[PDB]
Amino acid sequence: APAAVDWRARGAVTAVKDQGQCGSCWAFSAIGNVECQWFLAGHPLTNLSEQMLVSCDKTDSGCSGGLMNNAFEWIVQENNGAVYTEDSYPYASGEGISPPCTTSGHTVGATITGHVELPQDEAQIAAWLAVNGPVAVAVDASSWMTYTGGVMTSCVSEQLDHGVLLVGYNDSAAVPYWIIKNSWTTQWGEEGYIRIAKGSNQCLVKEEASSAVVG
Ligand SMILES: *[C@H](CS(=O)(=O)Cc1ccccc1)[C@H](CCc1ccccc1)NC(=O)[C@H](Cc1ccccc1)NC(=O)OCc1ccccc1
Repeated sequence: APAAVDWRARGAVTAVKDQGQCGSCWAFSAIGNVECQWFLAGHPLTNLSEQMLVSCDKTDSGCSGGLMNNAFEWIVQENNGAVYTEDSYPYASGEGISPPCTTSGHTVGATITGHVELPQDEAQIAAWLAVNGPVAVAVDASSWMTYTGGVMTSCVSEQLDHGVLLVGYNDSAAVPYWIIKNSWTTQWGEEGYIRIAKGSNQCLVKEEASSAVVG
């Protein structure tokens, strides 16, 4: 595979968002992945709605948690494959409470046909990402609260509890690393991003990788 890939360089990644006091990381991970896949399918980069999932995805638990795979399936099976634009369904869960789901007054910004679950292997995940784009992954974010920058070479890897987005990697660096987009504002980490060492399953990054498919 290529030595280094950074999808931000191809204009495929939207700006870092803010989940606030809501445990909606799974929604940001899922939507972030859809935003990138949609752009890669030949459409203009569009900000999509995490609120749609937090409020309407009943197979998940809003601010109490959820699974990116459940989110992908809900979109296809329950929402006719539709994903609203963020402007038409703004995020309003920053306080920790998800307002009721509204089935109208929104605009469809993207559509997906399904999703694939990637192998629990970093080399294989990197190969897929290099050609197909950003991947939604689950990680153990225990060590992430004190992250200020640089490549994290040691990460607590015990229990998956956070959903994020893999936007790239660099195998030619001193210590190969993954480039990850987080949803805790640009004030956290490296302008909202975090780089973790690649190759030793840091933060359990290879355990639950997946991506939406936009036919
Ligand atoms: C987002 C995490 S966060 O808020 O950014 C950081 C954090 C970690 C742990 C505890 C608090 C904050 C989600 C937080 C959920 C939550 C909220 C309040 C208390 C406890 C937990 N994390 C999730 O949503 C995780 C992400 C994940 C995705 C895939 C695989 C493993 C983890 N998912 C989760 O908890 O799902 C539970 C569930 C809910 C509904 C249906 C099935 C499973």
